[PDB]
Amino acid sequence: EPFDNTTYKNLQHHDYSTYTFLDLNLDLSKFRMPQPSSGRESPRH
Amino acid sequence: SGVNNTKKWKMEFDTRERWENPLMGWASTADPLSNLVLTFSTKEDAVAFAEKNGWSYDVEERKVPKPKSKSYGANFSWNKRTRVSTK
Repeated sequence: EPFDNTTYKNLQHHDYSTYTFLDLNLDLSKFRMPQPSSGRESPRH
Repeated sequence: SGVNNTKKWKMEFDTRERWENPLMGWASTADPLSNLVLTFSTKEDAVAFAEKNGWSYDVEERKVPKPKSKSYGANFSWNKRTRVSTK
């Protein structure tokens, strides 16, 4: 806990992998909110 | 897309026979009024000229482009089909 300014604490990214970013977005899905709807399945509908 | 050749009325005459010259195959005609095209500022002026010269005429009215609604924003509509998929 004593103030140490001599270490690089952002060392987690040395372990990240190819699918990391999308896996975390999958885990974040439950926390979202109902998206808004235009009223049509697509502009081509 | 230019529109400067649509500003004035014209008078033309009916097309008649053109045939191939036996010697060289050129286009031969016996119609003296083949290339006769007259220019007028108004339909009334043209009709008057035809009448005094004793020609039968058919008048076709001017087709003007209709005014339109142009919106660059509609290309990015939120709920409409005007949304473009490519710029």
